[PDB]
Amino acid sequence: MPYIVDVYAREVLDSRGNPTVEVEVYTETGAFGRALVPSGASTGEYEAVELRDGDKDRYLGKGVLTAVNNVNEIIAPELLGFDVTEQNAIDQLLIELDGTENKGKLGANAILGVSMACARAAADFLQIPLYQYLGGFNSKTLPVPMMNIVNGGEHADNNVDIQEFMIMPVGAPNFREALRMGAQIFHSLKSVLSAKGLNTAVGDEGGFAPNLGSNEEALQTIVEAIEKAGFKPGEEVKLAMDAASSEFYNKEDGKYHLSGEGVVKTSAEMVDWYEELVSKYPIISIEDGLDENDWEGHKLLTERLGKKVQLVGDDLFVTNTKKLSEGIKNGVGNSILIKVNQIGTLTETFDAIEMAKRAGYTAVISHRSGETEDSTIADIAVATNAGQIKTGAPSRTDRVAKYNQLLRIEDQLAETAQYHGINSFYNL
Amino acid sequence: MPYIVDVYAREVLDSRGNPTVEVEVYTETGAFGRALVPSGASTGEYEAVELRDGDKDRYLGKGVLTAVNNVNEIIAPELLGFDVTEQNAIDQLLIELDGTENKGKLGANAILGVSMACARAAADFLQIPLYQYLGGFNSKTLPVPMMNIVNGGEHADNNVDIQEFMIMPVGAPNFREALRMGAQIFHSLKSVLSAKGLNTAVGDEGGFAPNLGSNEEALQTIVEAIEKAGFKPGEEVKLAMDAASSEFYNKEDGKYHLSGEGVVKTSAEMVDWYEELVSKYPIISIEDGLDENDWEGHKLLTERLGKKVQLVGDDLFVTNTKKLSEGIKNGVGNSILIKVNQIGTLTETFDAIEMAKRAGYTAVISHRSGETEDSTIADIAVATNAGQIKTGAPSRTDRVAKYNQLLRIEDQLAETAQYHGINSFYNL
Amino acid sequence: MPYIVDVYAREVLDSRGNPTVEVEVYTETGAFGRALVPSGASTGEYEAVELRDGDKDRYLGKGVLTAVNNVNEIIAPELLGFDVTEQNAIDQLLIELDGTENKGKLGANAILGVSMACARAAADFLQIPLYQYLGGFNSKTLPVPMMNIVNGGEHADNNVDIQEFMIMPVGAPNFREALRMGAQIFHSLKSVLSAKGLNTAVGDEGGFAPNLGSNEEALQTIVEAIEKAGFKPGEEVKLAMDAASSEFYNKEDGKYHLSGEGVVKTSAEMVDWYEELVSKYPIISIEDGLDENDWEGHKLLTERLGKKVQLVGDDLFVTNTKKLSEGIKNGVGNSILIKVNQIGTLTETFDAIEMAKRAGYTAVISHRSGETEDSTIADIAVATNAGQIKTGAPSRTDRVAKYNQLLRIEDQLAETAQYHGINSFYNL
Amino acid sequence: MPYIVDVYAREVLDSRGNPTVEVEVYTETGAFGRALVPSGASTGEYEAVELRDGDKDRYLGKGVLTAVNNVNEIIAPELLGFDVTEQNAIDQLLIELDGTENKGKLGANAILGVSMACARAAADFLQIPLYQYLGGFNSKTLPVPMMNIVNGGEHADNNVDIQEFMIMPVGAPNFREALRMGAQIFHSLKSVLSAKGLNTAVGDEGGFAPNLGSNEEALQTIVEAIEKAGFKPGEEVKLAMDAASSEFYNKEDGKYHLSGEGVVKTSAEMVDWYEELVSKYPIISIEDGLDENDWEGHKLLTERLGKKVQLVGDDLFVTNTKKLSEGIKNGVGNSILIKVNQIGTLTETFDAIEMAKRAGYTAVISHRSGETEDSTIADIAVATNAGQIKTGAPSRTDRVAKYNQLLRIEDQLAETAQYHGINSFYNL
Repeated sequence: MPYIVDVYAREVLDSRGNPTVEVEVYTETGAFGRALVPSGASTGEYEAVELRDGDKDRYLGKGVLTAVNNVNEIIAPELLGFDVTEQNAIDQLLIELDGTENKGKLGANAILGVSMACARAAADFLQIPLYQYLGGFNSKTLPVPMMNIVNGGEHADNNVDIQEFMIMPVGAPNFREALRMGAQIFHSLKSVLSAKGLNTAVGDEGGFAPNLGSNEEALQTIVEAIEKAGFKPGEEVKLAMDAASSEFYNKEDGKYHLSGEGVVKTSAEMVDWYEELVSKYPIISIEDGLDENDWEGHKLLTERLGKKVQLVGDDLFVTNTKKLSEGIKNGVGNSILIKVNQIGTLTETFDAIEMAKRAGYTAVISHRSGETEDSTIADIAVATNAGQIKTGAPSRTDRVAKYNQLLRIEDQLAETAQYHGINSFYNL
Repeated sequence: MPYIVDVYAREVLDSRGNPTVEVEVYTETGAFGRALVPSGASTGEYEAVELRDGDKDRYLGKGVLTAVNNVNEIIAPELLGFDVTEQNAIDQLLIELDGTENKGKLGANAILGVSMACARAAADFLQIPLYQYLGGFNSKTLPVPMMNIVNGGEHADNNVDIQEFMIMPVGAPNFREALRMGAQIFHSLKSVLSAKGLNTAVGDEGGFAPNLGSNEEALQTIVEAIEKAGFKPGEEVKLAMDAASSEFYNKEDGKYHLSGEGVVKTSAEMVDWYEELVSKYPIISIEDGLDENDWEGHKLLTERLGKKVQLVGDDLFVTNTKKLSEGIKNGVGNSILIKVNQIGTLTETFDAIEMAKRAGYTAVISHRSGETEDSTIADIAVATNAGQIKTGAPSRTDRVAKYNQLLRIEDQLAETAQYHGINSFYNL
Repeated sequence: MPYIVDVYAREVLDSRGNPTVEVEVYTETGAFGRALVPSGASTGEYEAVELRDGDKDRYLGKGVLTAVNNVNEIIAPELLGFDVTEQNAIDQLLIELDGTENKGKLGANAILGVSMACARAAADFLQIPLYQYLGGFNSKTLPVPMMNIVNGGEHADNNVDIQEFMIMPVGAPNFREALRMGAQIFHSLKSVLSAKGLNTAVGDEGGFAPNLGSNEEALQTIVEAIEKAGFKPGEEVKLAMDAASSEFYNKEDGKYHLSGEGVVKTSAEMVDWYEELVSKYPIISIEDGLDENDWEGHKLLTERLGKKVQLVGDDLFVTNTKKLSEGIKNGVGNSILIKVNQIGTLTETFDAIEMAKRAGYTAVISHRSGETEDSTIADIAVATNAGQIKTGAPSRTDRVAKYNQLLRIEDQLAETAQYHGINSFYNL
Repeated sequence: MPYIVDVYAREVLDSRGNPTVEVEVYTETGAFGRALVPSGASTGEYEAVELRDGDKDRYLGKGVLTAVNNVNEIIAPELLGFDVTEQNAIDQLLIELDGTENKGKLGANAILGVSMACARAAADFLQIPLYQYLGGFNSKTLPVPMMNIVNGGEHADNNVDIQEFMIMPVGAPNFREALRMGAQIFHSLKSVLSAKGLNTAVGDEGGFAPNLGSNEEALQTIVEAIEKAGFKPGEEVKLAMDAASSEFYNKEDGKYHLSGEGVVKTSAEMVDWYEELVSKYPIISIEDGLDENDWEGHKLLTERLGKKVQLVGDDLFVTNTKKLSEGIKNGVGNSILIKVNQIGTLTETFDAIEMAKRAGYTAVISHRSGETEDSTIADIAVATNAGQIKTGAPSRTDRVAKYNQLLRIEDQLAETAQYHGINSFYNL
């Protein structure tokens, strides 16, 4: 009944028209889970690697037939007859089967697919909500969403260096209202851009990449969008940024080259820069403010800004517990971006989140550029009472599907639902 | 056990960040269906009316709280105890409850949500695939995808008059390859646009709206994109257009005013235009080539081109059987765009498709601008062996969720799955 | 089936021959949970109040007939029909029914009994282990046991001021060996005491209260016992103390009066004392080292020792989140003793543990003086991966019933079971 | 469904911090029984022997790994597929498997573990109370408890020769009230001892071992405790003693050396002594009043005291039917102490009890020094309508767990429950 009778993969498509892995797990009694894997990286020295076929004459090298094959022909035979609820034991088996640090034999994408599909089949088998299967009875807290809204750096063709600007509706009483606020501000910003005669088409995360003149103009416009939606910047809505500073960091001279602003800064000057930005604009969180190897720099930024501003490691930590414990230990950051497919199992994902919490770090549950109709991360956010989530603009179903799943979960929790707004930032 | 114990609506969000209706249905035994409604029009003198709240201070007047209440407080009580497999009866009861021609009392969004939730719950109760529940044992033919790739007219800010340009992979052996072909052509097109220094952010349907100089610069660029993707334009890939000619049609003088083409043409000239467009480019299909009321021109259009070119009525028929029949009787068009939420029930949807078939017309199952993670239309297309579907670029999950469902359907069908390619056009 | 058909209380007896509450819960389908409540305090201005009958002629005023009636005649009728897996909702309903801050109307004993019986019935309904029902899939870490071994202060009639001395087997590879180490050290200690011609009858918690001459004669004797048991003091076994310093704290003069030590010290000197005690003996943890209101001294204590020594608040926080948070904000302590019956519901218990974790504080799951055959706290400790537990000497089934449950839990966990030893102290 | 699919043992801990056997039995349909074995003897010429590992470097030689191994690797394979309800057939198989008189190959502790776990699984499988599975429909009589209260001889360090003094609340209307009486007298005695400045810590059975001056002082103090609890010595509460006279018997000179009283007595003088004690104090029962081999002596004691006082053989009979039939036949004693683990199967235990009854002897169901959270003996007492039970002071859960189980059983029997007080002594 809980025993697995079938594990099955197929190739499907992600939100950007690229192949990805989908996995189905069935028990003897017909309990069913289906999971789809978001896009990752096939290389990267500290993260689980996704396996791609590399056949240039098929999906531009991005096929995942090998990965699908791995699930059907290597992983499946080992799982037949396993108790679908032994999540930890399943994850250890997957890790062992592969036998490498970065899951590069079977593929991070094969492994996560199975890891998630079993969890979903288990929750279906026990007939309980996924967030509750994952988290136990006390999973009840809806996250504050970091909603992508304006794009820069490598994600645009404009004069903005910051890669992303986001809004966080911290002043909402519940998640349902949080979402309406995000959505209204999004439609407000669209009208503001359209008035300036700027492009309002969208990128991967459902946000805009208009041709703004500078970082601060981007910030000013967003604040304007908020006011015109009828909300208060600061009190009701904070900003969040992903600087992706590795992208303008020069490894050669150890400095930051802001083409947008037309200046070159040291790590120390970057910290002065952020401090100024934060005093002018209601920014509550800054992601990858300094290069991924600028350990000395991150230490200074955290010392300077760590108690009034969330400091999120993305490329810094790469969802890697060795990196995380190094930051914790060296007073680096106070928050980690959690990408399930960058670590490769639900078990390892939950251990990572636990380590973050215990150090007083927030764990922000994250989308990837290539997403799918899967909403598992919404359930993960609630299972761990994480408090924050980053899954994009309130546009494109690859993003909005998560938001919808959070509405479902909040509705289902009814009067037990919580939403902590500004107080979700326990790191502050 | 097949009897309905609960019908439940909630407000969720579509792929454009606008609210829409989600409906859930349960039987006594726990059979379950969930449906989401795509974005229809609140007016339009001939199409079923979507009910919007119109509250200026909530979602910019686009809330669906009234429709959601209608489901929960009016429809639900009338459905408890109903055998969930009585789709026809259920649809009749919904229509009768509303009491109006255009479904404006309860809302077409409320009604369709219930109509689809019931069918999805029924397939679940019987434990058969939805396409099979909908169409019986012989549901087996995958649709040729009409994939949006470039936008103009009201859908863009360029010098292009045609509203949308689509590719149709008529030369693929199965849907899976059809889909790969579309994806590879889409990435090729993007590479090309990027080369010309044009914008590659996407619109509502997942396609590009670059600043192209002309209707034919658009067509030429798509041909080039196809060619560079490694496929034969004409033989393996055809083009389809949605002229949306209503937009540039001048009421006062009954002539057509193309800002982009920089001329003005009579109806007879439009046909001359299409004719020449068809002679220069591998265009297999044209949608709304003339005004949604210029019936006489449509009749000339069909006379001139109906034998070798598919002529689709979207705004012309409005998924309305009474309008379709007048089309059929007057020799107008050879194809109809089928929008479930434009009519309001699965029953009426299926009756329009049947009508179309008996007249030698193709029925193209269509998305809306605002979509969801819902993938019912993919099942509807296979259920009816329609042979064609229009659900977007292969980018954005609101579109790709439908393609993925078709992959699952094809995969389940196995050796019995069909794909007719160019032979899908039995109207030609 | 998950719906509750019966909630039933009876009066039973605790390990000290005092009445307490037993609650049973059944679902329609026969899912069953039974819980027994440990001994709390009838007053205490900040802790949930246990309801005692106070009848002079029945059990010396310690009957719980009123609480039992409250369960059977007030709570039960409100719970029939409730989905037994709605722990949060159930806990909320209990709290609301009582209507008071300190649970003094229905009784914390009545409320907790129902709260735990429901969770135990729920795990039974779903047929999953209780720790898993409580904590979700990732519940897997066995606690390092803090085992009572020698008593003083109000808990003895000797010249010892410290209320209790405990051993912690930090050097064991798993819980089973941890437990063996504690047992062997306990028999060794007994052999030693017996050699000195001292008494070896046990107290409420299963430990010895021999007539020792001094705080340090106690510590030295434990070290000797460890040494003679074949283990390394410091490396493999640490010591923990419950100072219960409130007891010898002189209100009138705000100084501390140690009858046994034969001196009187200021707060600054207490810290000096602990500091020196820590320098001479392998003490890893101190509980209630200063008065339950001498917040300022606690703050000095934490300043002086918090970095390398665990500082537990028992009477200081009273398992009260509002008190814990003031501790956290004021840099007071790095650990909290968690007593389920001091707060009154599993929901509130779990929220206090979560709060503690996010601040880098350890949460020690604790017994009461009066225990039962009930072993829920062992499941709670694993459910939360707390890393530590305080449930007594390895003698007396009221204590050993919890150790045995941990052995069963470890055994069930198999290869996925963890034990972190000295690394359990993430607060250090 | 009733067939055994799994028999499983593990090492757990008893109430004194010593290893013991725990056994779990599962049927094909999930019926479940868990039994824990109380401490026994690994040697003794007429009793089943418990198997201990004797590894001096592990639990001081008291491990039971061999015994656990015997269950898992030798006993389990033979029981798979057995009808769990064939108690007699299971017990015969266990006895045969071992093949020795005293169960010393497999261990008395392995065998009893299985024997009891099957019975519990069988009662669970049939969904009936254990006492009812064991005893049939007419099991309804709650026993009078012999509650340990004051300790002497080898169980103390005082001037008392008698090993134990107990109270029996014969005047209570039911068991629930019996227990409250015991408990109040226990708390009363504690205050009395505390007033004399005597130690009130507890030993193995939960009773006190204060430094009293003589046997008769012990008796006088207990009578005082009773009066001060507000009950009548004699009418409402009788005393019971376990002399354990083998402990002061000198095999060499055939006499009894009462160091406490500072006198030496012949068997005949011991009988005069008891007679005097009984005429001064409301003693109703005397256990092992003479040495285990003093057959001639026991005959005289029984002749003298057998019709007004219960005379219990413990070491005399050692739960051995050959010893019992020898006593019955030679007019020795009128009562036998029944220890399940000293005989080794439920079948043999019930046959022993039957033989006692048929001879007009009472069978007193007994605890051991090392106990556990197991309460099977409470159910045995009720299954056989034994009328008396000896499981310790109303303190320590190792004892109180039995008392609690008796409350549960009495509550469940409701109006069919009986309690015979003084009339339980059918031997008198």
